[PDB]
Amino acid sequence: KRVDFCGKGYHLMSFPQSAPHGVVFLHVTYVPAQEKNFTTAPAICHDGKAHFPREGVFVSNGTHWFVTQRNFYEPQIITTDNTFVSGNCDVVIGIVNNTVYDPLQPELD
Amino acid sequence: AGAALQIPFAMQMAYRFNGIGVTQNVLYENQKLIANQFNSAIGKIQDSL
Ligand SMILES: *[C@@H]1O[C@H](CO)[C@@H](O[C@@H]2O[C@H](CO)[C@@H](O)[C@H](O)[C@H]2NC(C)=O)[C@H](O)[C@H]1NC(C)=O
Ligand SMILES: *[C@@H]1O[C@H](CO)[C@@H](O[C@@H]2O[C@H](CO)[C@@H](O)[C@H](O)[C@H]2NC(C)=O)[C@H](O)[C@H]1NC(C)=O
Ligand SMILES: *[C@@H]1O[C@H](CO)[C@@H](O[C@@H]2O[C@H](CO)[C@@H](O)[C@H](O)[C@H]2NC(C)=O)[C@H](O)[C@H]1NC(C)=O
Ligand SMILES: *[C@@H]1O[C@H](CO)[C@@H](O[C@@H]2O[C@H](CO)[C@@H](O)[C@H](O)[C@H]2NC(C)=O)[C@H](O)[C@H]1NC(C)=O
Ligand SMILES: *[C@@H]1O[C@H](CO)[C@@H](O)[C@H](O)[C@H]1NC(C)=O
Repeated sequence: KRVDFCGKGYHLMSFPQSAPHGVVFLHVTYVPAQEKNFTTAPAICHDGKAHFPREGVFVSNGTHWFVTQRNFYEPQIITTDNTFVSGNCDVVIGIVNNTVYDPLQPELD
Repeated sequence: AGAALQIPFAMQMAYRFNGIGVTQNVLYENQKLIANQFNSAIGKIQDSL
């Protein structure tokens, strides 16, 4: 996890080869590509409660809000298993209104 | 690690709080105090210099 100790990018793995009086390291790394821009927010307010992502960021495609993982764009809908709650929505700078979906009660019809 | 991708600075500070074991609500609920403390700490360096 040391930055730039095993090449440029996120180190995946490395292979050694012998040279005359030396060694050659072939570093395999992961390099992110083809980014898009989005709107973002730190928390989400629902029922007077602030919701934070468990892992990921809240992003908006223009009209809807999703959670994604931070390094590869893979959007999902914001549920109570995606997030955790802390406090009320009066203290966070930049909080946004949206609905956080519960699975249990629409299972219970 | 590649191309520069923008992110707002308080959200970068929250990632970094996660990286030491503190949840990020602790940053967002203290943002103003944390920024005051950083500013006083930076203002103390030029005084010693
Ligand atoms: C943002 O993504 C959503 C996808 O959830 C698009 O909204 C539509 O949402 C309904 C119900 O959620 C789906 O049945 C549709 O298939 C979605 N797409 C369309 C084209 O109707 C929404 O269009 C996206 N917004 C932008 C600006 O890209
Ligand atoms: C990001 O910065 C913009 C300014 O560029 C902020 O927008 C202003 O919001 C205030 C309310 O606090 C309004 O009175 C101003 O009229 C807005 N200005 C513009 C140019 O839109 C925005 O609130 C900031 N975002 C956050 C999360 O603080
Ligand atoms: C997000 O939703 C909340 C919930 O209603 C909004 O809070 C209201 O804000 C208006 C204007 O600031 C007040 O007149 C109401 O009294 C508030 N309602 C409650 C129940 O407190 C909040 O304004 C919404 N945020 C945005 C940006 O529209
Ligand atoms: C955590 O520590 C900080 C000290 O940096 C406290 O904030 C200070 O509180 C004193 C009260 O004695 C104020 O006079 C200062 O102005 C505060 N500093 C800043 C930068 O706001 C804070 O109260 C402490 N929190 C708790 C829960 O004890
Ligand atoms: C994102 O938008 C900015 C302008 O706000 C633009 O300069 C940048 O090239 C865009 N990047 C992508 C991936 O769309």
